[PDB]
Amino acid sequence: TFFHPKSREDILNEEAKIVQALNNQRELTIKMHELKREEKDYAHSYSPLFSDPVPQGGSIGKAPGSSRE
Amino acid sequence: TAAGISLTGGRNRCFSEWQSFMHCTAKTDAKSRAQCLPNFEDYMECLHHTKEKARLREIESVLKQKKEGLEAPPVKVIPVKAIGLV
Repeated sequence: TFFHPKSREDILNEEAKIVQALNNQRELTIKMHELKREEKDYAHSYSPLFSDPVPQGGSIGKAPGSSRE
Repeated sequence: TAAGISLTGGRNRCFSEWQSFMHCTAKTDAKSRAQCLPNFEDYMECLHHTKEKARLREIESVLKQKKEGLEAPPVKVIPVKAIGLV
């Protein structure tokens, strides 16, 4: 009469919920690992404003024809 | 930054192909980046004149191994005082 354990079904349900949270963490973990290895845009990784990688050099003796795309 | 500025404030000697190569690297991605290896060899070539020196080496080597005469409008060296004489 003094033994009041939880029901077997409740134990299984609770452990299944815990394992589901654990698998969610495993998936988020693998996800972040993949996303860190993907490559970012030039604006996000180098410069948001002035997002053109192409330089323009010096402007004193600007020679017609020096521009090359 | 001073990249691209010559000793006189213009564009340095090797600007044009550098700018072409940057046009590449802007248009392409990391997977596609190998796509303009050619622009980069052109840049390094302007910088260091290596294949040009090699080509001149083969030309000189074959020239000095020749006893037959050369019939082509030649190159003449003049003193600096003689610029415009005659």
